[PDB]
Amino acid sequence: NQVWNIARKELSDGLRNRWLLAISLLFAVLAVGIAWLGAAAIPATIASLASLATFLMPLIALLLAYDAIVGEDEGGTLMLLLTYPLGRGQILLGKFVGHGLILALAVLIGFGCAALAIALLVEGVELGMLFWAFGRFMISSTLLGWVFLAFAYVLSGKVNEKSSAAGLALGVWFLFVLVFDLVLLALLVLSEGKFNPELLPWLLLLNPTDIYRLINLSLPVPAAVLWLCLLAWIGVSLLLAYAIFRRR
Amino acid sequence: NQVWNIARKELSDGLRNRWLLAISLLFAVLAVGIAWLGAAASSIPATIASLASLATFLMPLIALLLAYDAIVGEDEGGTLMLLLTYPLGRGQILLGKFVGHGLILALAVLIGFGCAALAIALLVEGVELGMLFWAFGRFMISSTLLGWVFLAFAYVLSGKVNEKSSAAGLALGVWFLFVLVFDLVLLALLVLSEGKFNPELLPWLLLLNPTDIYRLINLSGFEGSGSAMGVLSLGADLPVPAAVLWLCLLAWIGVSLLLAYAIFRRR
Amino acid sequence: MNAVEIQGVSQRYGSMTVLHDLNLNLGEGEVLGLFGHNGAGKTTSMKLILGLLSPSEGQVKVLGRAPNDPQVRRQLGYLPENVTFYPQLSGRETLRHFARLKGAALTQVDELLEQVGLAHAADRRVKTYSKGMRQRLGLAQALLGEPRLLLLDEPTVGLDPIATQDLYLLIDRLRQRGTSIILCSHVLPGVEAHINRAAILAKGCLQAVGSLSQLRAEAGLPVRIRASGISERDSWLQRWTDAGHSARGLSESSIEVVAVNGHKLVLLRQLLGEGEPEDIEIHQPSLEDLYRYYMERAG
Amino acid sequence: NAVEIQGVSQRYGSMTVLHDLNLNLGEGEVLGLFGHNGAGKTTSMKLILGLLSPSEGQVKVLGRAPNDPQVRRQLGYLPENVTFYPQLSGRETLRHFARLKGAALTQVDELLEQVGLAHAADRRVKTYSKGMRQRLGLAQALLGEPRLLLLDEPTVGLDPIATQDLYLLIDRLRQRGTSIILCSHVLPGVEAHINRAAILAKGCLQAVGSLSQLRAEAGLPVRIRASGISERDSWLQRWTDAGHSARGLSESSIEVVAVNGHKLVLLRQLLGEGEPEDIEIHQPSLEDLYRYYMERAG
Amino acid sequence: APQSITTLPLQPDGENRWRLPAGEYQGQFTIEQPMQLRCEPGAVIQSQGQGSSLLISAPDVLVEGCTLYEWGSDLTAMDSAVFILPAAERAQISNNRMRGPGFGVFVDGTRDVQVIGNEIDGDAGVRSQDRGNGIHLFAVSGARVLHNHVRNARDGIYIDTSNGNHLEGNVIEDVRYGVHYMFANENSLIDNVTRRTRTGYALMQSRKLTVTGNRSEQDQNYGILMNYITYSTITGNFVSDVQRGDTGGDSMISGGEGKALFIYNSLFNTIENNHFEKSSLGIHLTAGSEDNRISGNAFVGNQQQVKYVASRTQEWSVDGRGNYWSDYLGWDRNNDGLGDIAYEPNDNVDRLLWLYPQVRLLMNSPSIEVLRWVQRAFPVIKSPGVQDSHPLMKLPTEKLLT
Ligand SMILES: [Mg+2]
Repeated sequence: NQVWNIARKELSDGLRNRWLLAISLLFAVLAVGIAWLGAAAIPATIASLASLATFLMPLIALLLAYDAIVGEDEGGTLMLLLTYPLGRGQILLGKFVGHGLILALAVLIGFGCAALAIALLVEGVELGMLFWAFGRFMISSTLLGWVFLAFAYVLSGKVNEKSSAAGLALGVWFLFVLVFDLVLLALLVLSEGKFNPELLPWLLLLNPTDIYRLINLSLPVPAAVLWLCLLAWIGVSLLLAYAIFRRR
Repeated sequence: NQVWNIARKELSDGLRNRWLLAISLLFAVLAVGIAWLGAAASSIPATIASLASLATFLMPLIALLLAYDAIVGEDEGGTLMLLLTYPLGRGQILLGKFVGHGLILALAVLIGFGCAALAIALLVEGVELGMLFWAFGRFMISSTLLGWVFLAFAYVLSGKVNEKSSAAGLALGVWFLFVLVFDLVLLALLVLSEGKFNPELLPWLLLLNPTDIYRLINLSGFEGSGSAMGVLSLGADLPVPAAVLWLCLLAWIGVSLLLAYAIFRRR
Repeated sequence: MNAVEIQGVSQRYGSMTVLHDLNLNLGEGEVLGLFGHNGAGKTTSMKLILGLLSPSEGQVKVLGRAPNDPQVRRQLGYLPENVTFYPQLSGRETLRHFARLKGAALTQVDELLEQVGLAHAADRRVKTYSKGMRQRLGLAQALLGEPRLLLLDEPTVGLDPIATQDLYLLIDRLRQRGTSIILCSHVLPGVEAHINRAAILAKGCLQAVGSLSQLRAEAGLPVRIRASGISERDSWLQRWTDAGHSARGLSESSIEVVAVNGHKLVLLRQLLGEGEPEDIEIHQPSLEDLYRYYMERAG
Repeated sequence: NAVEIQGVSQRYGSMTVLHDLNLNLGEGEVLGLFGHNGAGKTTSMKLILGLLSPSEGQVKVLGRAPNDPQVRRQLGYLPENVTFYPQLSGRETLRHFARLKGAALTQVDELLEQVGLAHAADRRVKTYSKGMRQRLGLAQALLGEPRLLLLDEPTVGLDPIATQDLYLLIDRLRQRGTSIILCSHVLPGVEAHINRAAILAKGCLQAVGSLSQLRAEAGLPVRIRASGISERDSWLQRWTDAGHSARGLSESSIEVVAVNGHKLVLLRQLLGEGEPEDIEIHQPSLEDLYRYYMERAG
Repeated sequence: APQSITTLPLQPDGENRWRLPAGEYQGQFTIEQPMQLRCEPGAVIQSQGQGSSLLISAPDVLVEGCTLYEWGSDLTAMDSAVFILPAAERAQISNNRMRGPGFGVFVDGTRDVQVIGNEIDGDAGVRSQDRGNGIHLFAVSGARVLHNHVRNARDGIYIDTSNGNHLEGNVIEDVRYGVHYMFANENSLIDNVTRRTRTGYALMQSRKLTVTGNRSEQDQNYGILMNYITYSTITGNFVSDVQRGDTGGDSMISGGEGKALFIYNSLFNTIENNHFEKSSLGIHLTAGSEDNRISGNAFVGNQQQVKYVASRTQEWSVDGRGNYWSDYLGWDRNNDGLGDIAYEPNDNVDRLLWLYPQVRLLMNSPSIEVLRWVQRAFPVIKSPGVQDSHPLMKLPTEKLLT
């Protein structure tokens, strides 16, 4: 299968990215430095780790894949790759497998050393609950990163130059992390006569960074809808990315 | 003169950067918004510490967006090797870039703090126009100097590096270190030691950070409380007057420009 | 069993018909050279051989099939212009990666690395390659597997003439094996020794297709009869004015005649017998002035 | 006598990347450097431009210092690949180099029509092609009456109509007294317009002088190509006698490498008696001269 | 309803001093003569479940050593265990055991009455709405009530309009309210311990009183509730681990998330040297209760230190000395006890959470983490809060944990 033959490239090209390894080291140090100041000084410190991975795992995913489609078009390899025995689906889904296993390893260096810094600095942490509360944490941090991978494939296929792809990847990172929730707070403190505040626990479902925190803070909806809505953010935006990639 | 002939290019090339004009209008729409919220709440020492913190986050950002590709952006662009075969020196195509990018920062903060002054004299009725002109004149001729430090910082990290994609990593590293990491390293040194590391050395580490010398100049007379300053409350333990704080800001230019020229001389 | 049978295509985008009634027919072993502008004359037809586009009012037939069948592109090399590969990857690793996609054997990557001459620079990063070093890398993926049709879009840009003449030696090895290739070049002099049939096309239509003898017979261009030391310049200037040929007054005892090449057989008979000469050179009209004439023939 | 490099043994990193080249260049000659893209060609290219110091040897560009600011007004250098200033215009880029080189600002309008870039002037350089930037890169090179051009691959990525028009611009400059150095790699075609070549390899300058000087210093097999012949396979058996490696590329695409003692009488073996159609006698060209001189360096 | 003289008291001394022997008794009893009656420890004076068991109408009676059991439950007709009339001035009720479903010690109109050292176990089955008061005091001046033990009554030591009286060293466990105060101007209470109570100290509309050294261990939803107290004094109180809950009746208070101190419309009072430990709210300051001396306390372990839903500034440091805060990330350069930077306990996003509880879903967002940093960088958007210049660096209440 050629979905893996182009995925082994993106592991080998992604692990030699100097920009990723700087941030993934800074992600792994800050995941220890939050866990150091949450144990010596478990839901109180796993929530501060959720605010860290809402900052950096969208940023790690957008650093990997902002030049996935348009970076190959400027490099000229994209027009070459379509003349190979390869569909446009297998290039995109193979990049999603290749970039997906990178940040599925960046949480194993990120939270694999953070959960070690909790199991050896609490002295009585009751590790049967730890490896399930971090199992729900490492899985849901990959799924948050896989959304922004599919968000990066949407903005790469639309633009025609690599410089304007980073101008949209910065715009998607600003909008989906800390502009969508600031206009949720602005709909509260500035509008009260026509804004029902009961609607706002449902309005977090239009934001994959918000659905990421709700399954680390455990709510009118149950947990199982939020897992099926986080996977739905992957499946619509990957289908949206394939529809954009078929119009180059 | 050749120093102005290449300054006229960068004055006409930086102003066509659409990324520049976004975050220099962002500096303008925030300096009006802070001074209007400072007028609606009254809070005089809080509108100085908010404007000096606004130019701490943005005037290094406008300076490093301008000049990170000043040397390596011409080297990888091919036009630096061409420029040395013109009647120029390496000291004239650097000082010319410093004059050319420096007049943009002298104009990007004259729009920002210019509309900040007109959103007080046309908003606060009966304000003292003499105290307004002096305090916001001190904001104009010192946010250029903070901008000219990070302009001269960007020439250091452009002549040393050899790729523009990797130059943006160092310019982001310098912006993170001097603005909001050195303020946190000094905070964590004071919190974890509870102020008992050194009762006499610790105010002198503010002079090793030009964003903190910038904050100490504008918060000279407008001290007021202590929690409106933060880690800038160590400035009361500094025995140096305000005029030396100007001279340590010019010395941050001249050491990091002579370092910027000695690096570029062996490019 | 023709490799490329372009049968009456009309390619268009909006109101602009960017390719008007092109009809190519590439043989099973020919080396065909597409020459034209950088714009949509050449680069749309080159994209039409590949499955990147579709014939808007015609059809193309690569190897007797449609160009988007996956069995075609398992035996269809391609090297594009100005390609920079993945710079964090390696030289051997990139060709190992492209061998996995084309269905080629992994044992074939070691011969192809040294055939193009990249064994000194394999297992090094692609960012520390030259422009000419990347062109040998991009050639080596076009020979992956056993290709039956190549498309070498500008293979000689930024190459030393040792490696350029080495490249055409690889071409003449390839076309004798039974692999008809396609050149899409701008640099014309040097390529005419190995082009089996030129295919100069301007912006609108297909201008001229034929062999090099087939173009110069049709497109009437002057041959270059340049001599030196016959007896003297003016002592044999008389024969060209009497037979009606434009003759030039060259340097010293030396005769340049830009003849009309109809009499150039019988112009060379009585010239050669009495002629001493030290150093002559008879130049036929090249690919360049043929391209210069066919550009002015269509605008 | 513009460029007079004498006795330069240029080293950096204790490598000795250029050794004892004595490259004199006249007042109207069009030189061509034809080394590789290693440290052979570009070190001598950096040395003439004055941005390098010649270790153990003098360099006299225009009879003066190579880095002196009075001679740099009389130079014009076209670099290899130059994306100049992608947010600047076409005119304002060329106006900027006019103020640097001290040329007249009225020259800037008449250079954008001398070089064919009047249709795309006052547009952004990011909206320019690779060939259009070479037209811009030539336009700054002809600025302020340059007595010494220096063109580093001047016609790569260029249309052949514009390539043929560029050399007619070059031949205009030879008559005016401006020496041109072509640091090129596009060697088929450039030998019709240079005056003296200079092939250098492994640091050492191998050969120098004109084309007739190079053929006198190096016996090459003269190439006799012929297509469209009444005979098909006879020449690959008849013409293998006197060291003639007769080779074809079709049924009749026979090239013949005579040993240049038969340069007048093998044509008498073909056109004296015999019926061909497309007769093509070349001399020893640039490339086979370049091929012979590179292998001599090993 | 018999009298105390209708029993069999063996007189030890002929100066109106009596001694009741061991043995049970029955019915209500009434003291009409100044008899200093003592009792043996086996004197289980068990009533049948109706009426006030030991009514006292004579002055200067040293009731000592009784063991009372099962009196009435009519709280409207005030079925107490020890009823003390207004004419029974300076009564001493020393070291007694009581078990019954009504009022324990109901006094009214008395002066200099002494209720010392008793153990009053209220009930086990009633729903903490009809158990009756432990030590009810109704407009008494002089009431020296010291070191008693009230358990499982209704609203503990209820006090209504009693002017001058001390409450020293008494332990009150598993009751509805610990100490209830109603219009008790110029009062005092020292060193009391309240455990597992739906409100530790009810201070309603009582002025000029001294609340000193008292302890509140694991009470529910209100540590010290002060309603409308003026010119008071809160020095040395230890309020620990006020967990959430509900009072079950919602009569005078509401349910709370757990507040160690709740200041409601108290204008002037000195709140010094206290210790508010491990609650959900360290101190709740309403908008009507402003400008009072709050300096020297220890706000350690609280999940939220101050709740102050206002925009008026509130300095919390008299004479330049402030409070110790556990989450105060400050330094001390010049080696005094005080910190160097002031401490704002509340952000602007920490008061949006009180106004809108839906922001708790957004409380882990990076934008809130941005907005917490934007306030620390830009003090123009900082609403004027409840800061204190010079907060303490070390714990001042090193003795209150003992
Ligand atoms: Mg202090």
